[PDB]
Amino acid sequence: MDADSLLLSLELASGSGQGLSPDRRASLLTSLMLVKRDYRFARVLFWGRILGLVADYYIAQGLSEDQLAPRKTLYSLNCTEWSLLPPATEEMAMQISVVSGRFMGDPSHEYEHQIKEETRLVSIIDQIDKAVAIIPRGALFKTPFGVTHVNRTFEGLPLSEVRKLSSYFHFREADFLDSLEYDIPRGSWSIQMERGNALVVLRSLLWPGLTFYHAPRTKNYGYIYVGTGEKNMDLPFML
Amino acid sequence: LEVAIQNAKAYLLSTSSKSGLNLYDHLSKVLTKILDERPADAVDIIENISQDVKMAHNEYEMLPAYEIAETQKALFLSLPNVMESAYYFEQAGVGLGTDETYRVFLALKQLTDTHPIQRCRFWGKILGLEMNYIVAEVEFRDGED
Amino acid sequence: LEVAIQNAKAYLLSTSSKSGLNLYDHLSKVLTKILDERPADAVDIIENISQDVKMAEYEMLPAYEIAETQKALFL
Amino acid sequence: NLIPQYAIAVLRSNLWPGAYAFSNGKKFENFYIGWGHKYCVENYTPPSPPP
Amino acid sequence: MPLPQIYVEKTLALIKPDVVDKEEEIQDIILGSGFTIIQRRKLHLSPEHCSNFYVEQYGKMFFPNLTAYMSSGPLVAMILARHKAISYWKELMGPSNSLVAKETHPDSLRAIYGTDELRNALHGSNDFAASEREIRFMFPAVIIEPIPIGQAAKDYINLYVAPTLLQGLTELCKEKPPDPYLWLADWLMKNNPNKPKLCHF
Amino acid sequence: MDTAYLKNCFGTGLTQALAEVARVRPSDPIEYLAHWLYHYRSITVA
Amino acid sequence: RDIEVGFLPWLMNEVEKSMEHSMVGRTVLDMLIRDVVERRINDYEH
Amino acid sequence: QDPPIERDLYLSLEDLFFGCTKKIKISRRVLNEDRYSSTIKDKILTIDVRPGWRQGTRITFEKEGDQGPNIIPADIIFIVKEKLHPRFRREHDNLFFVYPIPLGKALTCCTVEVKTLDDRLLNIPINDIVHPKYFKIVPGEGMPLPENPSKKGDLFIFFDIQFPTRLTPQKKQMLRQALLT
Amino acid sequence: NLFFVYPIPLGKALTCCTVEVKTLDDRLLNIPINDIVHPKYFKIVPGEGGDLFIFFDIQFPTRLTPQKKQMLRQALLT
Repeated sequence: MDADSLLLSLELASGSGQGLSPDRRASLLTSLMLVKRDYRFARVLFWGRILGLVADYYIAQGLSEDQLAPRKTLYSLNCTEWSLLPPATEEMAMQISVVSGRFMGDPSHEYEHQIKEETRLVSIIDQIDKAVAIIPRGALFKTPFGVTHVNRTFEGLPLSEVRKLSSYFHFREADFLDSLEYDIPRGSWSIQMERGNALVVLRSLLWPGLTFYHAPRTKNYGYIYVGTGEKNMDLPFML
Repeated sequence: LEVAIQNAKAYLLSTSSKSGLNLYDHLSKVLTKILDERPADAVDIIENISQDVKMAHNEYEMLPAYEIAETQKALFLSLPNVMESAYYFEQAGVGLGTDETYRVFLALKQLTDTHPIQRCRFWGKILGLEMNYIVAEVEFRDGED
Repeated sequence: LEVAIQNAKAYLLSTSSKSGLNLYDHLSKVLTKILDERPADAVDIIENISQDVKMAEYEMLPAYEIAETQKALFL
Repeated sequence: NLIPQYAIAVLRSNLWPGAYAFSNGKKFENFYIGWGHKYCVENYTPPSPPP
Repeated sequence: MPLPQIYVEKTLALIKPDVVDKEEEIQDIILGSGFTIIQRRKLHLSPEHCSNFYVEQYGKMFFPNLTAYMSSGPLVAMILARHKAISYWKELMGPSNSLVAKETHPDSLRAIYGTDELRNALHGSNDFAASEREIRFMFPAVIIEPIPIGQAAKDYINLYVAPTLLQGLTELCKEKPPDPYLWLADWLMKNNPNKPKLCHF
Repeated sequence: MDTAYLKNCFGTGLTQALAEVARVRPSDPIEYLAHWLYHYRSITVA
Repeated sequence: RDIEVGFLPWLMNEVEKSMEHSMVGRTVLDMLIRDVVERRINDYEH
Repeated sequence: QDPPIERDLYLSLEDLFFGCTKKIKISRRVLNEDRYSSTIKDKILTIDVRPGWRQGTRITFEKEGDQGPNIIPADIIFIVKEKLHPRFRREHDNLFFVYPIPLGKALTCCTVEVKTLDDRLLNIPINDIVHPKYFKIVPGEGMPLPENPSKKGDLFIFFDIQFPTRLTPQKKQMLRQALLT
Repeated sequence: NLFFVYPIPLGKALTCCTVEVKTLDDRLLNIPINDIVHPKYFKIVPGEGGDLFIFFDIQFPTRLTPQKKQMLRQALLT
């Protein structure tokens, strides 16, 4: 989510209820203005929160002119000091699979299953971004220059094709992206609406904690993940 | 008529800040590729013709928002509880909401940390023509600055 | 040349049976929607205006239904 | 945490995600919002069939 | 020039580094008068870039203080289109030597936003060929009318490009590599008459 | 002959490259010619 | 020797024809602009 | 044939980052056809620096002047040396950043404020332990390749640990419990 | 000139203690450390070998605890 949705306090109104504080709302507004200042990102989004044991993780992501570029994600604990996370490889992705346990805090923490805490944070961030990141239909326009830009004449999603599920894409490399109907397993998205037809709520079930708001008549969209930091493989037992 | 013609052409020669191309030259290349090879369905191929045309020390400017983000960094680095008062503000349809009154409360915290103030409560706001006024009552301990 | 002007005008004036409109009136309506005072970044949206001019209640009634249920909360 | 003189202590259960309890401490309130599930450090092992 | 074509002339408006912080008010003046903004570039004029931009004046007149002045801050360059753009830009802009222009033309831009000769308020192109040279040097690949149709462009290629193209296509025939776009591009970036040889390490 | 080889090799691509060389006149037209040859490669291959 | 008689004058003739086509496309676009502006002036004021 | 001159010329790190045009004066030892002046008509030669060149690329002005009985002189105007930048010192497709640190602050979740050549304030944390022989990998930023301006290099952050010298023995007595245990 | 490198740990580095730089000739001695060691620093010991020189190599720990860390912060950053 952008800072504009941080102004409207739309995380609580999505209904997930883990939410954000005016502490962290003002802190993300000023500090993401700083993140847009120091690093020359086209757009800076508050990615979300990773639930901790001694300290709370606050994650934001920056994007270049190409909208499908590898993002330079950032982390902060006291919500002012943003620091650049390293990019993730597959070697660090299969490294953290032997560690099963809650996200603790204090990023120099070491796992005996050594394995650093920051590597776990970065690999978990790439896993969530590759799995359950969400872009609606017509939000991104594939330019013939080879880059992806924000479609600025994006009319919001009509009420007929909100519930298909074939009108939501992924915010990564692949109407030129892969839809939600091919997600494994099927039915792994909590399809919901708010009061009236004013906002569409999508909650990921492969990762419990991401919420996607979408106003069907305006250009308002974005994903925030506030939650456990774990991929539940218990999801086929739930459905 | 000629002034409006040149104004419309200057509208069409204006360069976008995203792609770096002009609309007049793009439509000229589209019409040139249309007049080169002519299919029967001229209207319906305007997608692919316009898409195929698109295949073929600049400083950065500081916002004023950069300057106010510089000034509001120090807010996040003997008062009364402003926050319950701000919750009671909103039931009357009154006040700054949450974010602007919390920046007010942080400026109050910086003022109380700067000066030896016994009681530093939010007096209120005075609306202005170009800039606002944020007013705080201050009671000094020793009576000095 | 003026003969090339007349030949290209006759080429643009040729209609299509699959749409019922020619390229000249389509580009004229596109330029009509362009020449109102839009900000000068219409290069990316010159396609989307062409789909907008080429294109030119029951799905909303659930909001009416929850608004029916919601009005008894304060009455 | 920025202004700690008027802070409220926010409890946060890790056994039940989304479970909280609150100070000032003169009075208190309890609130839960989540999926109604108990957190396990491992995956959900199914209950074994009877012998 | 003829009846079914039109001539939308262009000129360059330069915003000097003393007045770049006051850019919104003078932008209101130039937009309200009738001049249109084609594209605005915020460019830091290098001392080694100002001389190639000013071969017309600095190449024959000794004035290094203005060359140091253009590198003292940011420079905003814009393209203008208007009916009689050169004449109206000279009328609104006024003559130079802003100490005298504060007394002769008090409603001009240099009378308000200017201080002296070298610390000028603005800079504008005088002739159409000078405007074309200024626009072609500062700005990216934009098209400036007239398009030189007929024998004008053929002579330009035949005395600027096609000798090098003939020497490239002579060596491209013997031998014949597959996908000859690689060989032509490497020959043009290698055997460049206007660019020196490059040897990376 | 080599004339038929240069006929079948580039043709309209080199014609369009020299057309924008004659239309847009940079400081070095050779570098712009090679850059548009690379861009025409990237167009006709992808 | 062969290029000066063969591929190069044909390349210049094709470049001149392509610039003629680009010029005629630019002026029919300008004619469309003139028709649109004249129709808007005659219709919006009446 | 006379050997050509090899002038060592210094370019800054930000100039090699951005690729700015340079104006260089040359020698005036070429005889004209009029046999009255030794000044060449091309006083300054127009160049173009590509972003991210190597330390020592050879740029050759082949057949410059073309004067002499059997000598065709050439000018090697570029022996690419680099100025002593106060922050970064480069390597092949790489930049190492040497940044001073205190021993009580080196051991932390560190704050490395890296002001790059693009005037970007990079904030890179250190959460591994800090050896004297320790470096980190910050991919995606550096000087770009001479073949690819768009894709960048790598940053390595090196550390100079300054041990304190004025510890009174109470902190030594409890530093016996602060490192040994 | 004869010299050797001793890998002293960081725990015995910042604290005053005794180190054992045994010579290769006559089995002596337990010379204590007085000043705080630097990475680029040496002592001087009289003898013949051409005098003996000692270089100190610092070995850093790998794993630490948050309370261990905070009381190290009270040790070093104060």
